[PDB]
Amino acid sequence: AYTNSFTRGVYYPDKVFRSSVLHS
Amino acid sequence: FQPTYGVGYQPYRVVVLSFELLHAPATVCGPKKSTNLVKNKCVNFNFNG
Repeated sequence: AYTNSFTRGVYYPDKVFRSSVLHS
Repeated sequence: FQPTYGVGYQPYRVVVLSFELLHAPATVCGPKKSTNLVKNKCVNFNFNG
């Protein structure tokens, strides 16, 4: 069977803190 | 390997020290004396290199 992943599966790309920012 | 062979054929031991030089917290350091911490004053600083 198959299903929609929605918006799952984002993860922190690097071991750095950032805040209040839209990061590429 | 025989010691009679020319140096091109002779054995070399090789090591490769590989560094994970990351942002992540350091389990290895060069030998250096840590100072005490300071706050609210202009300072030169070094944390983990």
